Amino acid sequence: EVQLLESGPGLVKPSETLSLTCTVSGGSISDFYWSWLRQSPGKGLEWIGYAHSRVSAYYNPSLKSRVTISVDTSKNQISLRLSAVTAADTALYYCARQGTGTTGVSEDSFDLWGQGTKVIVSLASTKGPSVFPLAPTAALGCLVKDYFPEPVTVSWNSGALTSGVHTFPAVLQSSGLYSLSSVVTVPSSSLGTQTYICNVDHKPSNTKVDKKVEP
Amino acid sequence: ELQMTQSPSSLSASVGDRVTITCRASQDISIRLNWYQQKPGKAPKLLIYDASTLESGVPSRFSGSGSGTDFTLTISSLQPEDFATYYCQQFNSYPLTFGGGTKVEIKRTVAAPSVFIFPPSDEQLKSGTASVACLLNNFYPREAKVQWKVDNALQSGNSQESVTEQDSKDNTYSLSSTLTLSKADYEKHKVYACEVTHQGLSSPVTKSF
Amino acid sequence: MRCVGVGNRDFVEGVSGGAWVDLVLEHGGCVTTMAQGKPTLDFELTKTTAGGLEYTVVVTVHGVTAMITPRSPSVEVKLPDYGELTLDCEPRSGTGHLKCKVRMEKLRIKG
Repeated sequence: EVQLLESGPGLVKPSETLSLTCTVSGGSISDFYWSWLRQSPGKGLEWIGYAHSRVSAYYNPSLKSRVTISVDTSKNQISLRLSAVTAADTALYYCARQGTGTTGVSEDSFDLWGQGTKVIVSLASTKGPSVFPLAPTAALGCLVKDYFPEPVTVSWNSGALTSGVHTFPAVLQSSGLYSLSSVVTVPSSSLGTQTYICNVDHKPSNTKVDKKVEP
Repeated sequence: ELQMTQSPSSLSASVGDRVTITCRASQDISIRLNWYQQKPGKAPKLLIYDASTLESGVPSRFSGSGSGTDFTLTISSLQPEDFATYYCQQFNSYPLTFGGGTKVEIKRTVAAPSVFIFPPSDEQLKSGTASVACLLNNFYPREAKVQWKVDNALQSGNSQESVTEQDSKDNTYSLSSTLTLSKADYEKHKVYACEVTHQGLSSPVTKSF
Repeated sequence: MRCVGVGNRDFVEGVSGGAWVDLVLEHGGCVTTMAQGKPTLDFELTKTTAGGLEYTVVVTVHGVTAMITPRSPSVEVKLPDYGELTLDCEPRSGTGHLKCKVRMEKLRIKG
């Protein structure tokens, strides 16, 4: 029944302090050792450190000088503080329970995990996307260019078109903006009879653009 | 720190096959090793602890073996839900370290990519920039190379590639390469080619406009 | 500071098979624990608040700080590379000392 709820900002400016919160539900925070971990597609799964309500914390020597993990019994939450933040700290942060001889599954194993929080370290401002049609079985698409931050919800014909749809992962441009492309493979006979519209939604800038794709 | 080496990094397997994931330690870690399963979008889930002890709820097909430096994770008969990334974790010495992970992907027959070239739209050109997109549709294996050619001259650092994850139904990959150029650079040239090299192709296919 | 010796290096009694070691932690005093196949430890009662509402215990391997309060008298102490130990203490106000049941079953030698 013990559950971990993760909270904190998804975007942190460089040189600032990265603050994340892990709230404990349906149990006592005092009895367990609470750990913080991070994952990135090049550095892998990394253990940051652990903390206890009555026992002194222990951190990874690679982060020790910049990291602080605190347990708040009154607020029933665990906090992670990472100072002097850079693009190298951009990772999916996890809060987990570090097991003992009597608590958890086993000693130094992570049984209970948080949902995960995507943390992006960037100085870039929020900007709406500019959508352009990739005019044309035949293939046609939409180019979601110059936007910050991620993500962008791209659907075809207001959700009616599912088959052949390929929404590619975004790439970071030299400018610091993201560029995305969403394509669809449709029959050649359908061109001139069936109309195609890409519904692009960017929640942080509150931008909703629909573009007609035709040769 | 104690280094953990996992081999292979990527594994292509079929349902019902016996898969073995290896984990090597730089020091003797006794039986102090744990195994984790991670599915896309989800947090890692503990399968095996103390090198061989199975966690409650975990199916009997999952097995753990090894002591000291060499360790193995065995899935006796692979099931469709088992396609995930498997991690090994030591706890003999601090800091606690994890292996690189082994991504278990679904094996499939070779499929040649369908190449489609897209010129920059008139509405994009009026905004000052020009982007040429090349699409590689439904291919296997993931390994594919794209070469941009502005006439006969090969391009170097003005293009960006992106690959979608393996399709749930057809088990293929798709690639999108965007060639970024200024309005002046685009108007000064006429021939724009996209050369694609893949296992399913006898010779490299080129799509141009 | 000279420590009071508890246990023997040639004996496993009190550290194996559900057994514990009873210690009396004096303020301004030190206690040393010894056992077969276990690391030698130093137990010291560093600070005691007026109550005693908070007891500060420092565990050093031949340190890690553990807090003992009347609300939470028992705690699992992690000693990295050496395993774990349980401090099942009996806080009975500012008497100048702290009686603790030390469970060293999960302790190990680094090598």
